[PDB]
Amino acid sequence: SSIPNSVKIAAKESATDLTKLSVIINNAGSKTGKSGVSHLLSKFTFLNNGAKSALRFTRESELLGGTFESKVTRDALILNTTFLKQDLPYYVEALGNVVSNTQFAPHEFNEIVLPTANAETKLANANPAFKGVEKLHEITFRRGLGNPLFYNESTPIKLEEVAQFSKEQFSGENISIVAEGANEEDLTKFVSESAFCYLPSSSSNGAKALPTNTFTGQEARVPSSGASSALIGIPVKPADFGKYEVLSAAIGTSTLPSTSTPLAQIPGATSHLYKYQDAGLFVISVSGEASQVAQGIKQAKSVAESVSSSALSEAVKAAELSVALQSTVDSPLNVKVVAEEAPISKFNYVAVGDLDVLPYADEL
Amino acid sequence: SSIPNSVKIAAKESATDLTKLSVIINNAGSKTGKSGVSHLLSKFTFLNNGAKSALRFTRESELLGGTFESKVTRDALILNTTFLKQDLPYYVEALGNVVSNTQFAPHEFNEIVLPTANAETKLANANPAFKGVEKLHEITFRRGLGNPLFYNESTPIKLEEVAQFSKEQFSGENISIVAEGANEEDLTKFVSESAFCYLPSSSSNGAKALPTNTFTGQEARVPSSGASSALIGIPVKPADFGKYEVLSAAIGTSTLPSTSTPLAQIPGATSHLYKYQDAGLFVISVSGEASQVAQGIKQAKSVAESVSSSALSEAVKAAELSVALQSTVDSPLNVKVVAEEAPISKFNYVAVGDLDVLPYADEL
Amino acid sequence: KYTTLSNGVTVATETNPAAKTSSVGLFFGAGSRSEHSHSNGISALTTNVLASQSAKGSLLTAKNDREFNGIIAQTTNDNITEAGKLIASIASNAVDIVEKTDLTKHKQYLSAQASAVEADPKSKVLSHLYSSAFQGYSLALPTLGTTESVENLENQDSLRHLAKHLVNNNTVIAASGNFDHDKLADAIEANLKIAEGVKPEIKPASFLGSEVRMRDDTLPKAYISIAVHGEGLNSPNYYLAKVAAAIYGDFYLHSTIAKFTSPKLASIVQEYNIVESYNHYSKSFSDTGIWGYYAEIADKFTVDDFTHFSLKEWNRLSISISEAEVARAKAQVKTALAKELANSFAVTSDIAEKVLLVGHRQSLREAFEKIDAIKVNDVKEWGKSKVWDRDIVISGTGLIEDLLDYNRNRNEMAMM
Amino acid sequence: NYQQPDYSSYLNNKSGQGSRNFTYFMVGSMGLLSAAGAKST
Amino acid sequence: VQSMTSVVKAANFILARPTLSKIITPLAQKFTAYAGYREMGLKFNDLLLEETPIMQTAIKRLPSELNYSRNFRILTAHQLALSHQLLPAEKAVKPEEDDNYLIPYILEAEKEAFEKAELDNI
Amino acid sequence: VQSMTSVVKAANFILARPTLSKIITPLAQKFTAYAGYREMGLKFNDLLLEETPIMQTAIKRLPSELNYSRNFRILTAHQLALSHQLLPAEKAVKPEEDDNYLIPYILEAEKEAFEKAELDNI
Repeated sequence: SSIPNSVKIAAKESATDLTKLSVIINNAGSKTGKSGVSHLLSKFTFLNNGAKSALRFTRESELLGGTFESKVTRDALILNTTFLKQDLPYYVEALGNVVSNTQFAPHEFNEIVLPTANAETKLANANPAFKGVEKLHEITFRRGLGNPLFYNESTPIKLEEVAQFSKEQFSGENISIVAEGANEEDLTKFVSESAFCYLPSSSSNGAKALPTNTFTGQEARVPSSGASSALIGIPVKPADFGKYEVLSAAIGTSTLPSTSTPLAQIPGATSHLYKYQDAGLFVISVSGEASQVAQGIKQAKSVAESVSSSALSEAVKAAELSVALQSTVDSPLNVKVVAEEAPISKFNYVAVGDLDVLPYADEL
Repeated sequence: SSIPNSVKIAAKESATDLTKLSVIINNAGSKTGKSGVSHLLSKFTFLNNGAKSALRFTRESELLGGTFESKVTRDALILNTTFLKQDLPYYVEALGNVVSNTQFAPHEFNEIVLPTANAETKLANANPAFKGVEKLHEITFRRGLGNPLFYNESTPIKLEEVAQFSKEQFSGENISIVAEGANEEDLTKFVSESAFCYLPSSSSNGAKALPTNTFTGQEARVPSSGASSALIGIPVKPADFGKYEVLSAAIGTSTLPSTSTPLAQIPGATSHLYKYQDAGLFVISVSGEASQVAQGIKQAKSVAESVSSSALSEAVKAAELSVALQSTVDSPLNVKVVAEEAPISKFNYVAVGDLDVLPYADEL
Repeated sequence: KYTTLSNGVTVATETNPAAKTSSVGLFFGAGSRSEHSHSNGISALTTNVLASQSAKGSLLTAKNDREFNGIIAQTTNDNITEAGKLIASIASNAVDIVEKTDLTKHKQYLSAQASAVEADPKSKVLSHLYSSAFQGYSLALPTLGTTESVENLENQDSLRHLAKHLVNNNTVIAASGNFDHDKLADAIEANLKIAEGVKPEIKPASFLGSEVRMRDDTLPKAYISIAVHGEGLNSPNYYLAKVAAAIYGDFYLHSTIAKFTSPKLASIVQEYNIVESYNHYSKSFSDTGIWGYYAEIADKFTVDDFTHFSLKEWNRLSISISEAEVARAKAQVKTALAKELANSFAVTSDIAEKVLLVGHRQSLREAFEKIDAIKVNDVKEWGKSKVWDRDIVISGTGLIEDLLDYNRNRNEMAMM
Repeated sequence: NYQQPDYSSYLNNKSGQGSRNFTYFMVGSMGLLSAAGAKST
Repeated sequence: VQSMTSVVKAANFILARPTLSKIITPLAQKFTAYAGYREMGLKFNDLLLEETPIMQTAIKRLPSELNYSRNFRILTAHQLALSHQLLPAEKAVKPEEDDNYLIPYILEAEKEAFEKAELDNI
Repeated sequence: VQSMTSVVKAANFILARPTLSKIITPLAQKFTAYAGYREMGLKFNDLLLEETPIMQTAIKRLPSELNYSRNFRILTAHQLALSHQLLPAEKAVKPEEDDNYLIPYILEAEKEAFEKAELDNI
């Protein structure tokens, strides 16, 4: 369904009796603005509206028993909400007041956003696999999808930029409300009578989406203390999402934690096909001691290739299960998993940690 | 000259009646051991000998008025000393007891070495240009000459490793004593009767020099706060040291700080031909504001190429001056500066700072 | 929906057409609580061996819980029946599978997991808390055993464990997702063949107020956990205990909502940033539970202040909790229960846990009705009964030099 | 996580309320005896 | 102490009504001129009692330029009191420069505190 | 307080002479047995007066394993003195384990301090 703004509304019954509402800003993610703006915007979403402040909306939401978060993804900026079915008219209205008329007060920028954003960036980058994945996106998709997912002080952002990003995005065409456990008619009525009805149909002065421009054969190395990690990244067209989900599930995927898979026989190894609107990245990562990772990444590379077509076909059902597990309300997924062969020769490589030990790309 | 250990001795008169004695451990630099061992070794050099402790040798040296330092270079580990002409018999003896029977006590490794090495590394890397140069060496000479010049916690080193790197190095064939303003015969006598006479001719179980293996066409990006910097690196054979010294001086070199040169016309730009035993790296760097550097690096690239052969020939004398300035006691330089044209198309590129602003290698 | 097959095994399924993915799992009770020190970790090792078998396109995983163990075969909806047969086979050939198995790799993996729970500070803290609280009984043993006992396990011990515990009276087939229950029951009936036997007696356990301090000064924070004897799955105060815990709820200092979270403890602890994070929990076993909080303090000089303020807020439970806090806690507990039961894997695990440990599973609507009935006076009665002036169990890992002795924290439990 | 030392012998035989009630009675008796002595002095 | 919320409440209670406005506002300017703080370079909001958590938050949330100007004005006032001398009329703070710069931040602080108090007693 | 360097000087002065050695050393072992510190788990070097810059530096420069062993022995001694009990003879520190582990570091600290003092008065 849609309203005059062209705000898509989708609703479907849920299992657990929670109306897990969610708003997906199509291209307000880390790919659109300058590096890290989407993270700060996400940190501003639920603080201070024109209707209810942070200390009021949070207190009421907790009283109403719901949970709310704003997570940044390279494609879209997601505002997730979860509440009991009777509580829809409240949260939806609040969500409207979040997309429109968010205050962006400098005191919230310097007290609750920059501190929180920096803390989350430091916490996430402490995991060598996550920082390796960020570098792999950086070197595979030079711009857009490769922009760092989190704010970094290396690219200073001022509150004016964050506010201008909230505007110039969040337009009617640019947002999609998706709910699980809410009647589509009732949700459409609430959205029509909420603040969503006031957003502009399209952003006048921004949202000029750039081409993906996938780049292959590159490599990078990011020295780190503690645990090391070696990653291999295959860029994939959207139409190939099926071939690699089968490959990943064939060798072992983060979505499906299970021994007995070829990639699980080596410590700390995993694989995962990050899926985006216009491109994807199949990442095979190994983590742990630098000495272990050195041979683990080479073994994982040799496992990804030389995977029997019979086992690859047998893994189709595991891939279907993995896709169904990933298809959360926040990130709808429609990938047809075919057993087709998936090449690996076009890999980018990233090393993190004890660079004196980790292998180079020419060593695979 | 030489002694039975095959320790080379070079001595020549000096202008300022200071015996700028120096010892050059040929291949105990940052290229030889695992990343950062040479830095810690250089920090251990002058602390505790088998003859005089740190607090005794330093006090005596200061009474004698001399200065001493240990600087790590990718080729060699240099122990510089500088003292009045009357003071040679002392310092030379001390230097012997530095190369032989240096104590390497754990309490120095934890109180004076690791803290000092970490402080020096942090101070040096705070400069975006130096971080960029280290990354450029890493991506141009993947091993050996590309090893980080300073100790980094990403590659932990234990005292036993530094001690075993002092041994199995520092051998007679591996050290070259150079002095300025000391009679070569007197210096030969002092060295022969010092501890240098007891060093083995060659290391029994180490010092297996590896080939240079220069790599080109690579690039890297190192996000950093504060000042940004974009660098371009041409690997060069030793026989080409003449061509690029003329090129650098033609456009502007760090050794010759002067306006009116094409590269000095743009803020923060400079060039320098790092010269090593078996390879060299010609680096054109720009530093400062990210927006300024973005255009500055492209301007510097366009300047390095398209330098008139007539102006290149005119720069021959300036290049000879620069070579004469660089040829200190520790870093003897023998490069014949010819005006022959020097290409740039094989450049590596590294960016540091606001990676959202700095261009990619594809933009030159 | 329940059906007692032949052999007496019960298939319990909670099928819902909206489920994204289906799951089915065989759980045979007898977790670590059924083990003893010498043979600790054998249940987890056996379940890992069983779940390491060929998956035939499904997703086999082990459960390895404190009081029950099982193998769960997650799979897309249409494939569920196949997964059914799979697990049936895996359990009809359990003794054969264990006999033909070289445990070296599986023991290495289990020891790796045991070290993992010994390195993740929260896992270490809660494991030590449970061990000290129920010290002297099998319930104190780790779910995954210790790195010393695992290497001492052999195939024969696993076979004995299976023969004792993998019996019809002591097993349940749980399932969830979108499928016809009758089809799954019929598919399992033709394939499930497990030995007869009486349900093993569940070993006793009694809470003993104690304190354990693994002080490691090299860590960056102080990871402490303080609890009291809680409510097991049997107790009618189960949901009441959850509400009491939720009254104080969670907290993370760097979370954006940190300055706005309802709980009074949260507002108290930003004034000097006493604590980095904490979370109140009501862990519930078959007949006993642990109700308390876990907390990570960054500033090593404020452990005492945090413990003081948290235990004062606990004192507030039996006196001055207002209707607003009770209403918030009820709503938050209802939302948390609904969240825990969204994933079909989680629903399968919950079905197995409840059917094995309490015999009957209260539907989510019944749980909501039972939580809604709670009044503030009920919560205060529970606070008087189980919290006010009651023994506490304490655990700490690093920089806990500031964590004062047992008497100070214990006496904080009864001052006004 | 690890084996605790056996406190079997160290344990009291009183119930949860009994031991706490007796401890509080003794402490209160000490407090009020001190109050009586201080009042007398 | 009286909250800026209540002070502004009373001030707007007066300002809205023309009779009280006409009677008081001339007296308000006369009182503020006779107060003598402007002769020492201080704006009114510099005089506010800083030693309160609300007010401390208000200063802690000032912009950079206003914060530095406030620091300099306070230092100048301290020096003038120290040397027992006043700014000449031309250098004193004019009535139009007494712009009530800090009031909005204090009002925001009090709004936050009042909402927190109200919700704690929901 | 007697500098450990002087203590070792005296000890080697006695030990070098066979008559004084044969006389004292039996009395030395007997005195260290009667001292009673070994029954509390303490090695000799645990008793040393920690509150001195030289001693504090020596402790600061101990290896990790020796540092943790010393910490546990001191904690055990405190617990034993607290509970008024002694270790059984089989658990007490045997004479062979009283190994003078800390003396080398103390002597190094003393050497550094004495060199600094000597050079400061050069």
